[PDB]
Amino acid sequence: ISFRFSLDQQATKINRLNSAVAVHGHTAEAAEWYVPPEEYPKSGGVKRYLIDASMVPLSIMCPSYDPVEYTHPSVAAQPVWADPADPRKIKFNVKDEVNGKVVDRTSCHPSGISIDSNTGRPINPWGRTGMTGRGLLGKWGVNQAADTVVTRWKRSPDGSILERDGKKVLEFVAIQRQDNKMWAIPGGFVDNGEDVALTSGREFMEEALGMGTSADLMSAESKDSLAALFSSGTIVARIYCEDPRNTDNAWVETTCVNFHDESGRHAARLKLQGGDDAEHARWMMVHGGLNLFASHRTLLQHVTSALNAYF
Amino acid sequence: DLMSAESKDSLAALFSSGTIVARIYCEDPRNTDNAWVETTCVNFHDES
Amino acid sequence: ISFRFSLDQQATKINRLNSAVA
Amino acid sequence: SVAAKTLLIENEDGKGSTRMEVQDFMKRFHMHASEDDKTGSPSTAWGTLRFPTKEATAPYLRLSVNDDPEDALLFVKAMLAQKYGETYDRPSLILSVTGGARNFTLPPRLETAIAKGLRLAAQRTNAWVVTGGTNTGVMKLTGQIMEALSKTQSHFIPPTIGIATYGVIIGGDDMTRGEPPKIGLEYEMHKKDPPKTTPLDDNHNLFLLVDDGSTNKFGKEIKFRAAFENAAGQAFAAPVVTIVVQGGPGTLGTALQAVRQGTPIVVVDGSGLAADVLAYAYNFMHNPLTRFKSYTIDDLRQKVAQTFNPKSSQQLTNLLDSALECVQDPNLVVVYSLQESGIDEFDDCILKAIFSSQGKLGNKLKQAMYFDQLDVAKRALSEASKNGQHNEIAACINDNLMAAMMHNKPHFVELYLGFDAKIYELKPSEEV
Amino acid sequence: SVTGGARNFTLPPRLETAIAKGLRLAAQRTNAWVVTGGTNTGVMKLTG
Ligand SMILES: Nc1ncnc2c1ncn2[C@@H]1O[C@H](COP(=O)(O)O)[C@@H](O)[C@H]1O
Ligand SMILES: O=P(O)(O)OC[C@H]1O[C@@H](O)[C@H](O)[C@@H]1O
Ligand SMILES: [Mg+2]
Ligand SMILES: [Mg+2]
Repeated sequence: ISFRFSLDQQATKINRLNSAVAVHGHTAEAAEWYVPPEEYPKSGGVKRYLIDASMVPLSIMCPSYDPVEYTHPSVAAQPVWADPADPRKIKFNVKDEVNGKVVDRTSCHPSGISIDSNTGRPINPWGRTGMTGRGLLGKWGVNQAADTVVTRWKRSPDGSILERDGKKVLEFVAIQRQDNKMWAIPGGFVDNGEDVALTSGREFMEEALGMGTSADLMSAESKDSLAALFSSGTIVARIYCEDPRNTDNAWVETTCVNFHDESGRHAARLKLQGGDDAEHARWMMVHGGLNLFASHRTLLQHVTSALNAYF
Repeated sequence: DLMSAESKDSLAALFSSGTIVARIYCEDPRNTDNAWVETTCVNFHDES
Repeated sequence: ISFRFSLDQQATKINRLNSAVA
Repeated sequence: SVAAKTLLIENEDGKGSTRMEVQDFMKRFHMHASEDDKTGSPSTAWGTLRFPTKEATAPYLRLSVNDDPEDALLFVKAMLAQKYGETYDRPSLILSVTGGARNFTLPPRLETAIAKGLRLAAQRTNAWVVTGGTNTGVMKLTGQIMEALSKTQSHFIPPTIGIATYGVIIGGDDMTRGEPPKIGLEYEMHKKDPPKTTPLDDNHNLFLLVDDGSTNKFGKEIKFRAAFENAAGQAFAAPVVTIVVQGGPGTLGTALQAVRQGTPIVVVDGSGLAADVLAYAYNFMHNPLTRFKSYTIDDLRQKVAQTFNPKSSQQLTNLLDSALECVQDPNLVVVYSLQESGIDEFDDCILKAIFSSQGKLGNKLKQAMYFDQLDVAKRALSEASKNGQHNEIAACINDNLMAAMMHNKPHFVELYLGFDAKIYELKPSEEV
Repeated sequence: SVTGGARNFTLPPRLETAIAKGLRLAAQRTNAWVVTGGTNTGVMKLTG
């Protein structure tokens, strides 16, 4: 019977009309637009200026817009990964060198980043968030993040790939975040003078594997296996992130790198153990009803779209 | 009788993917020389 | 089972990044 | 008969029992006269209840929410120690039965399978069955299952502990009034108590009435019940297995709580409602068979909507998210279904839940010996042998051979003797 | 010719029974000369 189903789904795998308006009536949900939560995370109760979801884009005027300027004490203490407080000497939309180290500074938005004339701060092209200043983010403008989606096919003991809705089912490594206790894709901000290649791999070993300061040293063949796994990665998306720490002058934009294990040999040798800024790490099933941190569901949608997997 | 809140969502999901397959003249017996019926055909296919 | 495997491998058969340096 | 004056309370060392006066020991349990009261007064409501057409009496203790579950555990141990002597059969399994509060009818084949498996598991492991204790639904059903066990077996009868909120129980005033203990107190389930309407199940062997001073409020005993099962599990070095039959929206949260703390669950498929929701969700996420390939999140959402009927879409989303969160780890959920497993496979599901839990290899081999599953023990030994755990095999082989000799399992005796266990190297459990 | 591990090793009972039964049957039917290392450890001790 399993083959009878398999053969049945093997044959079913301007002229477009949407008639849903006849059932519901007048539509116009406009739920696509992202509005961050009112209480800023880890700020001690500091609240933004609320904005309905139909008032977010920059084309609309909105004269009653009075955002609050807030910068976190950790960012204001000036570490190595934080930009200077006066952004007039910072050049945006091109690769900029600060202390001889390269920073990307280019946004994936087609219009680009517009510079305010009064203060020199960048303006978020993806809409209003009811808050100026940098907040918890260290860099003015685009904070480049790299996410690592290490995937394998969900298999049963017998070795057959699990199949739901006529498509093969994926499985990804998910970490439980230290700050807000929501499951998420491993990843982190791109450091100064380094590229997405080093960052994706380094953050996955530090967070999902605990290879920074929370696990014993790997064997000489396991490192070769992990290197073999990490040698074939495809950039599936470069999107804006529906991150609650985003402001009007500092926003997170992610590059997503998918490491897919077709055979499943390299993925099975991983000893998952939460480290750094992660509590627990596990192999989790990919589906459309997942409740993950920020816009990681969109990232998983892009991974399954590229691999023709179930979502 | 009125449909449930999940059946309306199911019907809306069904009606969201339609393809116009043909726009043809209709061999309708009520047709005349000064008034004729022409049809647009919309197919809603349920794969699952 | 041989066919179950055979059907399983019959369906699996600029955007390139090498992260082995990490 | 003659009221007890002294009890053998087990020491904190776990090696002996001391004799002490009943009024001295029972002082540590408190009760609340009203909701406003917080400190409370010492409990005068403890003793035994006599139920019509039942020969034996069931002990009852009314205890506060702030009371130590170890003290309640000591009370249950003291009752068993009093009735059956110091060397009573310790439980190797704690069976928590949760599910539907309201009354429900199950199919006869399914009911027969659940009854047969639960009776076999309870009689082989001397298990402590913890339910809600009231005479409705899954608690009444579990009582009916253990009623035949109390008739067909002599000497030790496995306890059916009922942990219930005191504020909903008919006859609470009758139990409270008097001088404790109440030896053979008549319980009148048909007596018209005005504010309360939920009676106790007459087939439960022991009752813990958790009191907080409230009246006609449910769900106040859940945390204490979970704490008591965990305390019993640590004390007897025994796995805790939750069993889910039907159930409402709170049963989903209870199962969620159980899987977050590492406690395995056995979900009875085909019993309807939340059990069907949990069984679908697991089968959607994990089961490789063909009939489960058409399972979708949309049909699951439709199933949740038709059974639990939420008021809002967000409530439906939270219930669906919680249901998918419970079956995330495939080891901690075991689904028993009639059309897949079989009529005589419920005890096998209980044994798979036991093996999936956290415990030592020797204890798991002992549990496999109790259920008379030689193939499971062979596979466990082979897997342990392959994974470099040979030291633990040699460390537990003597005790496993001893246990096999005591419980009359000759095939297991042959199996343990074949893996280089010298017959003249046996050691006693105690010190002479 | 029996070759293999010099150091001592424990085999599963079914596998040991199968090797023992087959080797005894082959040796008794063919009047075979069994050549091993001759020491009281491992595969030599097992063959003995
Ligand atoms: N541009 C950046 N914005 C914010 N945090 C950054 C940035 N670059 C590096 N980091 C570090 O990355 C860590 C990860 O964020 P968190 O999960 O909040 O600990 C932060 O605590 C910072 O120490
Ligand atoms: O730097 P941490 O806080 O560890 O993670 C940054 C996350 O913020 C999200 O937008 C990105 O998807 C990225 O995964
Ligand atoms: Mg980081
Ligand atoms: Mg991170």
